[PDB]
Amino acid sequence: ESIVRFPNITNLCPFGEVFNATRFASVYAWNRKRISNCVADYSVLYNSASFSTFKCYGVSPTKLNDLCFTNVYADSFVIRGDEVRQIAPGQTGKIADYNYKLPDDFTGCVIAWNSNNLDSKVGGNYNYLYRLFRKSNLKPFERDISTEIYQAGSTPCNGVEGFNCYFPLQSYGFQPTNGVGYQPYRVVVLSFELLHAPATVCGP
Amino acid sequence: DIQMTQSPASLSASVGETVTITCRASGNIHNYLAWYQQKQGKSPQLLVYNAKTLADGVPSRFSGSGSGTQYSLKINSLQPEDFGSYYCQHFWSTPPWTFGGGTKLEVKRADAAPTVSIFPPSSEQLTSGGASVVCFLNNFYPKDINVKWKIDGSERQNGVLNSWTDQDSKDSTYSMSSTLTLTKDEYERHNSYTCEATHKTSTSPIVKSFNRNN
Amino acid sequence: EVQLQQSGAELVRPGASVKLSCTASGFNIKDTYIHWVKQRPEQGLEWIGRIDPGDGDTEYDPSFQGKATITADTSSNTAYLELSSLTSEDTAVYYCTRFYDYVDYGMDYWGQGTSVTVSSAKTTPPSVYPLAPGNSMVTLGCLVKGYFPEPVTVTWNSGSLSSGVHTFPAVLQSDLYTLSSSVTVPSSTWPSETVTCNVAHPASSTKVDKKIEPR
Ligand SMILES: *[C@@H]1O[C@H](CO)[C@@H](O[C@@H]2O[C@H](CO)[C@@H](O)[C@H](O)[C@H]2NC(C)=O)[C@H](O)[C@H]1NC(C)=O
Ligand SMILES: *[C@@H]1O[C@H](CO)[C@@H](O)[C@H](O)[C@H]1NC(C)=O
Repeated sequence: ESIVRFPNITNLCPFGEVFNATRFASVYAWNRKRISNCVADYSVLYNSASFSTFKCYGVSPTKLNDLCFTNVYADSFVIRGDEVRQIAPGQTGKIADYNYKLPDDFTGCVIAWNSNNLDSKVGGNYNYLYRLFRKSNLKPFERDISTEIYQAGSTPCNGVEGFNCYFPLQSYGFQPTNGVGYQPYRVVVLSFELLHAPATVCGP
Repeated sequence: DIQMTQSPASLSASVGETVTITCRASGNIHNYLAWYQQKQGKSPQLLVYNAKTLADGVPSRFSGSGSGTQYSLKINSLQPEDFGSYYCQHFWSTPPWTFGGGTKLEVKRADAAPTVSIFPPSSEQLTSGGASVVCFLNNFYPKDINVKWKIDGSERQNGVLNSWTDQDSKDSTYSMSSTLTLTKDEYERHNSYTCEATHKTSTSPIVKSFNRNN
Repeated sequence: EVQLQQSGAELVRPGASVKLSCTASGFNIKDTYIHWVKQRPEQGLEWIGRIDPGDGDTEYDPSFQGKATITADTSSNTAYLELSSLTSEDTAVYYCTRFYDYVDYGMDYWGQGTSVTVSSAKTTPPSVYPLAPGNSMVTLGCLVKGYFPEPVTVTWNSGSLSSGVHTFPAVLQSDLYTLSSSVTVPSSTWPSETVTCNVAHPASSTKVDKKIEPR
């Protein structure tokens, strides 16, 4: 049968809504989108050539176009280029420790591209922030959005910035003449979930 | 969508005892389940997430378990701060993020018979044209209790309102008031007013009366 | 610390609308989703809906679509719940909470709640009547009849008598509230010493002291 009046709505996954979004999140307040009930054609991504990083963990590109998953989650944010290496299982650094932490047993892909043309400004882009101070490291996929003043000394802060009392987020301040490692990179992390449940995300 | 139900609706247990309460989902929620505690008059607080992981700042005497559609919250060695209401909530697939109906955990103690007191209308109320007869049934346990009003020996059901207290924070008993509201004219047409309380502690009612003629 | 500070109690007439607020501190609401939850008296929790203050997007439980409108003001870090065409079924405590749907472990931070009461009754002060008896401790009481809205508070001897006090929850009788309070004291205390119930009904600016005198 061919029904046009009420068609089959299950089509290719809307990766464009994630990868080509105009607004991207700060890494401390990283964005998550749930992908479900669609066909995941990953070859639009695989052979795109526009990416600086395309690293897969526990899964292989070109094989992604096969097999099913329960759901896919897509996390997205901006970091500097020299921090992309921290978006990997088992890494350390300000980003992995205080902002976005992958689990050791991660199954998924980490994709990044240089966004200097969109995300830097002559006077500095102050919209993208990262967490610089935290009392302990994040657990995997933990997301800390606190703005509480960090007590860096023996004197209490009572909610006011001052000596040894720091606002915990700092701006990257991207400017277009930065060296490549200090330029902004947009990052998408695709995590593949497999439960004993109906699969809703399948390849073609 | 997923519907959530809890059992039991209410449970009484002694301090130091261990209890288990249950949450059932209408479909498989794959451990995407949270439990909350709510004390009277306060907001809920998160206790357990992912069915079995304790939230920060929760004592280890709480434990969550289960799978599929059936989940349990166990409390080992109950402490006084644990009495209150408990709710489950699922986070499977998409909203609504529905809650169960709740389970109220109350304190179990030794049975106690009510102390019964009856009060005639005040002269001030009678001067205004009304007449409320009040009976207090104080400091009893368990909470189930029956009160019967008799006027000149005949049972009276109309015009009676009852109110129970929450469990007393000191002795864990309940109390109840029962009020018979009449007009002054109706009150003055009868002589003897009686309240009779029947409670599991005895097959015989506890009876208190007065006579308007003194 | 994280705090969600909600607006105060509302008493409104059927058919009216009300707009409740929740002001967050310790985080920016644009960085998460703000949810609202309803709890009717002696009833369970019901999820109403949520907003994403970063782009305005909302989701509602179908039963609250139209009744409830959630908005946010990121500049003042405040989320709002507007309830329209109110009826008695809307009388409830409403809570705001934070929850980033597919990341957070559960609803970790909640406001204190806002009580909404929908009624066509008029503010009415109570009548206060003494309950004196017509072997053992003596039980006395006070009958607080015919008031609206809730609450009333009752103390005994301005708090000097605190033990042996029971104040019963209000019940509706002829579309007004009535409650009573009892105090139990030694027979050597009353009537040798004065015992007075102190009743306050702040909605009507009423304060009444009633001495319990023997019959
Ligand atoms: C609508 O189209 C989708 C995609 O073709 C169908 O879902 C797939 O169904 C085949 C079997 O026919 C499975 O092998 C795939 O794994 C499914 N993929 C996904 C992502 O579900 C779906 O059955 C079609 N619906 C109707 C009513 O024909
Ligand atoms: C993003 O947009 C470019 C064109 O601007 C397009 O070539 C590419 O396929 C898009 N990516 C996705 C995932 O849709």
